Amino acid sequence: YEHVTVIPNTVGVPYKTLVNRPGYSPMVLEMELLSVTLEPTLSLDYITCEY
Amino acid sequence: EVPACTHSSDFGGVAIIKYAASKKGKCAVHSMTNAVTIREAEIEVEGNSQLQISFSTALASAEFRVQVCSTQVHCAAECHPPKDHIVNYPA
Amino acid sequence: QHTAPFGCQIATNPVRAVNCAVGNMPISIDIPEAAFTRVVDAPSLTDMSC
Repeated sequence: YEHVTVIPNTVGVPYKTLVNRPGYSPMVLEMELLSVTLEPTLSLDYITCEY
Repeated sequence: EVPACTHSSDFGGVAIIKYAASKKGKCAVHSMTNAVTIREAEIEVEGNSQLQISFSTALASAEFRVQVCSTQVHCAAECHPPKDHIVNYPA
Repeated sequence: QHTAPFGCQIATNPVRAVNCAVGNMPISIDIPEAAFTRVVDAPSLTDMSC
């Protein structure tokens, strides 16, 4: 059974969802975001230092 | 009480029926509605207990009567559509 | 790390934006049928007070 849910992009807050499959007893799932990582694709132009 | 139902070609519905029996014996299970079909032909009863039955239906909103032994019970079910549009077995 | 909006935490090696409180996130969970129990087979509750 596929369960689709939307939670806010907030780390550290637990969110509870009710899974109700018709004909079957309800199920409660607790979801919490531990980390949200955004890694950009980099291309090194040059490096600068002391001359 | 219908905790789970999915309207498909196979028995995609689960039903729990509570009862109060006079004595220990075998009782026949049959759907009095021509749209719903029960997998169980006969079950065992005792007194103050329950029974789990598998059922198949096509309707989304299914209100059907189940004849356990000689007494009838009304079942309320809100069945959901299945994941597959085409099946590999007839119904 | 100190100037970015939405409370962004900046990490290095590789460089990345960590825990940026912006927008929402959809999550799809395909729970197997073995984890489910029928309403009829589940214990029913009566006479409830809160």
